[PDB]
Amino acid sequence: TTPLVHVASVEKGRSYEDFQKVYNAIALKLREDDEYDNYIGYGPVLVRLAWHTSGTWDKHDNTGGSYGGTYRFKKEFNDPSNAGLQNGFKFLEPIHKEFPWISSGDLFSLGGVTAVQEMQGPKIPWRCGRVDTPEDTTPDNGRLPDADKDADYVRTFFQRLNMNDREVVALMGAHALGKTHLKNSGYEGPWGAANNVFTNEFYLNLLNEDWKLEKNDANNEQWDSKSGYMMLPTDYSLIQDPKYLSIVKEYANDQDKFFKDFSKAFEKLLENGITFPKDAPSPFIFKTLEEQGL
Amino acid sequence: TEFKAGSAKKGATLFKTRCLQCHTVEKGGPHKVGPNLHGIFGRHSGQAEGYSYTDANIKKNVLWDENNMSEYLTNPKKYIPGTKMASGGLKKEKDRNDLITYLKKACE
Ligand code: HEM
Ligand code: ZNH
Repeated sequence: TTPLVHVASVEKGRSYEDFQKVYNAIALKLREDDEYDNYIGYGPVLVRLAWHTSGTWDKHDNTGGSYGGTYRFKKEFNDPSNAGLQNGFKFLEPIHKEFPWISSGDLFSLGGVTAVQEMQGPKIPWRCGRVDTPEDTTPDNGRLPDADKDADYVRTFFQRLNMNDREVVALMGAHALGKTHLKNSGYEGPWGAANNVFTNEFYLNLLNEDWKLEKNDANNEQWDSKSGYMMLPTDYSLIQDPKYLSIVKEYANDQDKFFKDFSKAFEKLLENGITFPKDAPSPFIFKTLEEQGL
Repeated sequence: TEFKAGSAKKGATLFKTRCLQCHTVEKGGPHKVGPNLHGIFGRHSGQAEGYSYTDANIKKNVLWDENNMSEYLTNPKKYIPGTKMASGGLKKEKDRNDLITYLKKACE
């Protein structure tokens, strides 16, 4: 039969100008609802949302991915690995009711792109076309990664997402944003100090800090520094592996190379398992709130 | 003044949540990712001893008064371009006034 084909169909008579408007409504609510999670904002939970809805992809049979926008169905919504993301959805539904034409996948992925760009990150080309699929196409839980693992896991996990060494290290740099919540995943604390501004802090802190392995209040083991930060076992594994270590080092020296590689990778992650016809529009590069005078 | 004056109690939450991951609570207090803010008002930009500021922060050489202070907190990278102060900014006037009021009292 060969895998299922997911063709990208542009929403009836919509263009760049329409999506720039969806972006702005999100980016403004990102600026307005700045009280959330001890003033980190909703920026990180949005990039974690875009990653989890796309992280369900399986290259072998084309199941999962951002296309279907299946995160709205109870099964994937209540995934133990999607804990805390309900807050990302509550942030986006008032914006979905303001733009009912946009598909679910398009919105969650656009939420991630808007958040990175707004948190002074690289310009991420985004494409429209994802179309809502039914409840029977919703992926079964546990396709997402486990944090309590090593480098050998990470390398073989991402192979399913069609990502190479350089892509996963780049994609992991998004951990410079936010924190781990004990009530959500069993791990507590941030990876850095600049929780809502997209930098290469993740790599710097990984090699420049004093990491001691301790246990938290959820009884799980994590690497903590004297500075008050943390790293997951999968994070720390990036400096344990010799191949991943020489890329972590490269991004710690050059932020512009990191910004160049994340945008390639993050776009790829959100576009994984979507076929674009040749008549489809070239990827959109959205203007930030700062670029329009706000 | 043009900046009101309000909260020392409410800016204490705004400081502990949005700044304390660097910003210290005492004189002699350590520089971290950023400097100790004691004696900040009435002193120029880039003058705290024992810290390595970016050329851009010492270069900007402006006396930190309550007014040019709130223009910096709104957008740190637009006021001082090249600053390593990784902060998005306080987009609300209440948030800025409440914090400057706490910073006037705490950084005496
Ligand atoms: C919303 C509250 C904030 C206020 C009142 C504020 C205010 C200030 C001021 C006035 C300075 C300049 C000091 C000088 O030049 O002598 C400064 C520097 C600094 N603060 Fe903040 N800031 C805020 C939040 C944060 C956050 C989120 C971080 C944590 C990453 C932080 C990190 C720093 C750093 C890294 C510098 C040093 C910049 C450099 O050396 O170029 N601050 N802050
Ligand atoms: C291997 C692999 C991996 C892993 C295991 C992880 C894991 C993890 C965890 C556990 C957490 C926490 C949760 C809570 O809330 O508590 C997170 C978060 C997270 N994450 Zn990530 N990651 C990852 C990847 C990732 C990627 C790829 C990205 C992107 C691009 C991310 C982004 C993220 C963010 C941003 C966050 C934050 C969120 C918040 O803040 O809320 N991430 N993280």
